[PDB]
Amino acid sequence: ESARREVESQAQQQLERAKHKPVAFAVRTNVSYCGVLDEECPVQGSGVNFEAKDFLHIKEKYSNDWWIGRLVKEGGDIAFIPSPQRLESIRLKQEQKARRSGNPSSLSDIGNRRSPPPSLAKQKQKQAEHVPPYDVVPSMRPVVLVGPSLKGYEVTDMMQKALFDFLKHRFDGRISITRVTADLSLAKRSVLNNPGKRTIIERSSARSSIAEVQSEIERIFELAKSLQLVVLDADTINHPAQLAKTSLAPIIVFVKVSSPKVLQRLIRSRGKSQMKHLTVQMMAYDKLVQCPPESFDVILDENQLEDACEHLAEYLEVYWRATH
Amino acid sequence: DLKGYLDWITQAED
Repeated sequence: ESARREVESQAQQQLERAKHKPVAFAVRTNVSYCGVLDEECPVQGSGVNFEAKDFLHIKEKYSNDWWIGRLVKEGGDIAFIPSPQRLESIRLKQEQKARRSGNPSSLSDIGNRRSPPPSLAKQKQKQAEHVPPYDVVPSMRPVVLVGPSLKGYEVTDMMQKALFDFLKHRFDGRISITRVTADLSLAKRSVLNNPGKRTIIERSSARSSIAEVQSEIERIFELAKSLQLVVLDADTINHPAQLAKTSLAPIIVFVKVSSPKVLQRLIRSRGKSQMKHLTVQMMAYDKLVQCPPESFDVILDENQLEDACEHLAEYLEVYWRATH
Repeated sequence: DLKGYLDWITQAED
């Protein structure tokens, strides 16, 4: 067949044309699949071997079944990632190879109960949750510093302020630092079609601060498309799991202390102001250190000024080069 | 530890 070769050449010729073009958008994949084993890919052998919780960068549009994307990993080449509908088609393909998929068990019962496939045996049912396989996440993951105690107080603000200035000086002319005052942990997507569409409704959520929450999320989305590195100074974040289910899912950077004895003497050097709230600062470190380390993106166990700074420097630099 | 922890806690703000 010449049509398959021609469409292979035409699609391939378009590939290098978009190699040096700006990134359009980006989503996240929470399922394990390979784009090279599939026989419906326009180009065979140039698929993507991605895994669960990965990132991709779409740049153009091809069809309703395939998309052109670049891996977030360093050295990412041109690859094809299945469309949300295409992934659904192969999603049904994975659990249809089994002997049965609906109610009728094959426990030595053949020829009696045919059990034609009902509505409950297809993907249109099970609409209790309906988690989307692809989530609209920012193209570049925002970096957030968390710990070691309550945010907005003397202890946490200043031990994170230094790292903001240290990163700003080295990334000057290419980075943007923004502080958000509105709550960000309430970044939900599947609560209602449009909660508080207008501010003049005078409803329960019209006069509350829920409306201000969403307005910042689209700004984060638009700031993500600017291609410039952005870090968040949100004071409403204290636990990684609070801001983990949301679409943004910022980079959780953990600062930890070797022993609580160091923490107790730390406030003692501050003064009489922070001893009153010292009771809750001890709890905050304890309820944050009991969280498993693997949830956190990175860890900062070093105590010195320099080794704590440059350790995160190469991590962000390798990510910066990996995106492009 | 307090050598490198008290030096980081001072120059950042004060």
